[PDB]
Amino acid sequence: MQFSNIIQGACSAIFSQDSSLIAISNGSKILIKDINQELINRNVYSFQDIITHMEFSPDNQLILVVQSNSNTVEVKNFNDEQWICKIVDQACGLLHAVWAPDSRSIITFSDFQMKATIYSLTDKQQYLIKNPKYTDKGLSFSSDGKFMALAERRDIKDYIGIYYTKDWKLVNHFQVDTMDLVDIQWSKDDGSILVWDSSINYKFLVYHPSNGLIQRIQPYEYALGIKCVELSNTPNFVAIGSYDEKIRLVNTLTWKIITELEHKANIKEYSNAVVYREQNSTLLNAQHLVDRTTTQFVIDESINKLPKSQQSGVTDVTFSFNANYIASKSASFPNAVFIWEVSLLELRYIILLQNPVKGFLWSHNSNNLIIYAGSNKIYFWSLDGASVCELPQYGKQFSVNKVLWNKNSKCLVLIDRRDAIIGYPPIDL
Amino acid sequence: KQLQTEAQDLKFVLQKSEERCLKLQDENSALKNKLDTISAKVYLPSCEKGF
Amino acid sequence: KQLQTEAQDLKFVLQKSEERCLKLQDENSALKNKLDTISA
Repeated sequence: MQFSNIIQGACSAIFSQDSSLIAISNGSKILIKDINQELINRNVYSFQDIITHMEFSPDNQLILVVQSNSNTVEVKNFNDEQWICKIVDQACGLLHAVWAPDSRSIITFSDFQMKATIYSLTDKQQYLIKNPKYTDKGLSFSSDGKFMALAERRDIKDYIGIYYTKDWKLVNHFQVDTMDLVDIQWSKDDGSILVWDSSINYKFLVYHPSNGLIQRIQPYEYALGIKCVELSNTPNFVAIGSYDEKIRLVNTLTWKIITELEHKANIKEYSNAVVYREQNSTLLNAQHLVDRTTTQFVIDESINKLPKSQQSGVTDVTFSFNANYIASKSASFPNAVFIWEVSLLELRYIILLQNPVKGFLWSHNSNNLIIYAGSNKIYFWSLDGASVCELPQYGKQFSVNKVLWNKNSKCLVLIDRRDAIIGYPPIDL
Repeated sequence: KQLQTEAQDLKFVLQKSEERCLKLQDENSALKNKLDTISAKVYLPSCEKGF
Repeated sequence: KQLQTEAQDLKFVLQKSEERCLKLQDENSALKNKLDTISA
């Protein structure tokens, strides 16, 4: 791993769309680093405030900063320190904000689901939102970014407002047959809006943006379901992470379930199972005084049994590059990672960790699922069997409780508390 | 027999919880209406006190 | 087993439903305090 000094104060971080910049957030400041030059700063912004949200615009020109109990939204140009904008329309609150892609605007969410006034950064044009249901959740953009679907609530009913993002007009409003919208996804080819209901009904409502329902992924009425969902970047396969340790993999071409991928418990019950574990070791050669007492990611096939609320449900369903694998895991396996292999539609490369898993990231253009667990180690489901990137003494105690991974999958961002490691892992590829 | 009762009827209890959340959503809608209303006359001009 | 499973599936949904109600309850109290703050 090629990397810089531990960044002090890095309470959180985000990386840019083009992966060239990393924004580090300290409680009162944002530091921007150009990773390609070196992992060094280009600029720093400070605020006499508490930053709760940080976002890069998808051109990596502006940083969106949302301040806490101050209801303040600041937008600053990295490349123009003379362009400073603030949204202080505070009587209604400025509870949150997100960037609106190429519209050069901020959707700023007022409190109490009142308004999500869109504030143009070129001309304000403050169109009202008819009682937005949420801030980030429930707000999504079409694959081409032209349409936006917002979960909204009035008439105490959930419905989706479809807005044309270029003028924010409501263009395709529709009622959804939901109990309580959780989120909204768009098809990769925008031939549908995939609507994710409350976990109570286990259902997905598939609507054509122009006509209402196309299809429904059947509810079971009385069980929790649809814990999480993701779309492949291959034509479009949606993997519905249910709450019953199953993924309903669906070909969105026909909206049919390409079986159920079940986590089970018994590794031996998957016809193609391969099981690995992180295990205690000594260091790689030629290591010296750096000490030992380390671990390595190894195969250990002998292992058969793998280790309401956050129990049972699929915690993740992430598709790999070209979606041959699904990085999943269920809440029932605090210490293990499931990798589903498709086209087999069978479980393979089951990984046990030394401690409970915190999350996963597939590398773009590859696999090598990045597995992190707050251990000062990056574990990978290396395609070539196994890999562990030990983190160094810089930050010897750094846990890595959160991980970001650049789309230009060269740069890794590891976050713990007021602390970040920015680097270039075993990425020769 | 009681498990048949546990099943019979929590579909109903789910329905009663739905009535309660609707009661609350309705009250919140009324309060939201009050917020929009109060804002229309209070902040439309009082926003100037602020700014 | 058949019944208990359903029964759980029902309890599982009920607790999530209750949570919807609770955020609406907390909404309701915060909404009232906002209005009072505005009037005063």
